[PDB]
Amino acid sequence: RPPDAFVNRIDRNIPVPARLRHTPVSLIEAVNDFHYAMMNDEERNNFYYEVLKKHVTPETGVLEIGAGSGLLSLMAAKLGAKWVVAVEGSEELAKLARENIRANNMEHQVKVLHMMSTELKSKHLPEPPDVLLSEIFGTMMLGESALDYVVDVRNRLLKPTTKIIPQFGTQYAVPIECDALHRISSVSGWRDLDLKHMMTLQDTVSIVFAKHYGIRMNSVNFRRLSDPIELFRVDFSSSNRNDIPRRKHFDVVAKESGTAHAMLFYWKVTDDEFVMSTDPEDTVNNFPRDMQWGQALQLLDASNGPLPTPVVFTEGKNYNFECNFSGDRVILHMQLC
Amino acid sequence: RPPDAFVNRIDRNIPVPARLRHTPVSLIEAVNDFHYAMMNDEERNNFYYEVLKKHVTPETGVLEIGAGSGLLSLMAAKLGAKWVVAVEGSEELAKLARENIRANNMEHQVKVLHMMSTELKSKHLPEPPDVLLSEIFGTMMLGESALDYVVDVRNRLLKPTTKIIPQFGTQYAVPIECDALHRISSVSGWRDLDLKHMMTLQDTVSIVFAKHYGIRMNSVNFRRLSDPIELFRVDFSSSNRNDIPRRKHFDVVAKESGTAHAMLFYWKVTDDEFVMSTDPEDTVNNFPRDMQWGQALQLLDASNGPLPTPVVFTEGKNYNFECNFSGDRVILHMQLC
Repeated sequence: RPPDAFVNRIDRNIPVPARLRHTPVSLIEAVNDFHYAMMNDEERNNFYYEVLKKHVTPETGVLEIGAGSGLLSLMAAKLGAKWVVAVEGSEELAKLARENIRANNMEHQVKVLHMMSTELKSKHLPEPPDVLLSEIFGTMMLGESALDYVVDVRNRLLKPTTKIIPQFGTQYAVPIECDALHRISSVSGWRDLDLKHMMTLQDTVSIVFAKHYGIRMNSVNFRRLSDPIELFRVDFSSSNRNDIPRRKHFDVVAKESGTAHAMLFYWKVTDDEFVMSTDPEDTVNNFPRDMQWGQALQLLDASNGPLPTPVVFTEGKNYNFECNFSGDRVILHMQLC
Repeated sequence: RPPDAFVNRIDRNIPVPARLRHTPVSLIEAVNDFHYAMMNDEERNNFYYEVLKKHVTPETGVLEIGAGSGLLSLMAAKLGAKWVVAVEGSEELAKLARENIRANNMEHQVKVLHMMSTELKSKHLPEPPDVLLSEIFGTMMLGESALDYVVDVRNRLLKPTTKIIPQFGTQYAVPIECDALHRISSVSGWRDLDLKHMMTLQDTVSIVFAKHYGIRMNSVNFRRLSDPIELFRVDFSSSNRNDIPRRKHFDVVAKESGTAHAMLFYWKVTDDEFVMSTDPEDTVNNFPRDMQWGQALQLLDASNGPLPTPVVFTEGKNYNFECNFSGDRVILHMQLC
């Protein structure tokens, strides 16, 4: 029995069925928090199937990294791949993947290795793969270090003809006015009681996922105040970290007048004609995508005074932003200059 | 400089303004995650003001427990209280409360003590208070142990005439059909790929806050399948734990046919004519309340087989549920019998 069995931290007066009792809590949390939603993102599933269908033949060797519960590897097998190797760092997720493979009678076709992709070596595979497959995107595109993990494998285990799926990713930002967001991230007072001192603590640094506010952008009123800002784009078959500057500057032309409460972040991943987007405009009828990825937000302070200063846009004016990145390019920040 | 200064865990290439730099991260997180939203719940603020206004005179001594950033104590002072003592377990929140008090020139009226209410003694107050004031409710009404903390103070520090605000609280449950929730908490398959094994892990035990799914009940389609179930009610001036049974049974009559995907939990707190409710029907135009409290959900398994079984309601039929509580009555679970 695992040290972290689900039943352990449940009150003894509360019933727990057998199927849950001796399963590690981390697995139950991961599957319930993320995996059902991912598996119900029908557009994500169709995207990967269609891109794979262009490349998988009975002579195709397929490697998936960050395989999780293994759905995309099942797809490669479904399309008739010569062999599939799925790599998953979580021991329990790896076992779960093996169960799904067993359930679909694909044990002869799909093998799961419990290890990080960084530990993977040529000897662990029958031959260099014809296809490298992954879905390791975050709410921020590079949020789960997708570029770093793909680059590491790309440097070591592939061959010149290997197709990397998906090929392209672009990270966007757009300044938005959003009164609902403003009302859970600021305060001025209550009647004659002054609460402005609370604003000293306003976090205009962190990137926060909409989920963490409890908010779904598609279910609140917000206004984009400019055309999208392309923060950076990568080609996963060729880009490296140094293709993204540690600091960039953007000239943002206001198309609307309003208060830029926040920068809204979303992304778009493509391969040939197929597209997987977290732009709210593309997710209005994709509730599972909005729950699993959603969008990210950073509150904006116009200056660096003792209190934050609202970023106010007037239609037709130019606004300069400085975007700073962490060394792994996973974390960024937008500041009005 | 604090060991947990905000600036510490920020990337060195990312700017942090002075107002944030040396503030403990826990304070910034607490204020940003919860306090702005609370302070923008205008109905919560009006509820407390109006109830206080019925009781506070220039001869009224007021004790607030779980005072946080101190808004309700400011209200008591505003209404002209003889004295106000605010008790707050967080050292940084206590300091923040003192700042707000300073900002409104009420230092002569409101004192903040940094300690847990359980450590509070008669000597810490000028005299037993005329009013005990608190807002320590969770998404689950008793989620932050409100009854336990009020009872402890009620047993020790008050006088016979002390008015306890707020007086009444009722916790509700209602079985709901909700397709959006279902699509992020279950799966069956993708085309000819079977994913039913994933259902072995479905968490039909935990109470989960809607925020944690990323979901706002007022922004998805759901159907209540029966009249509300009153799980328990308390009078904070007289109830104790043993007024809530460790196990209760409920006969729930289906008013609609559908799948009871989950039990939805909400509550209502009252004092005389005034009401503070987390029923989504009462929060449609209260976005800050839905973000700070929202509602809670527990997925329902109809049986205890190797896979979960949907709870299916047919209009006009009786459904028996067994509700089990933890010893502190904070955690509960509903099971179809």
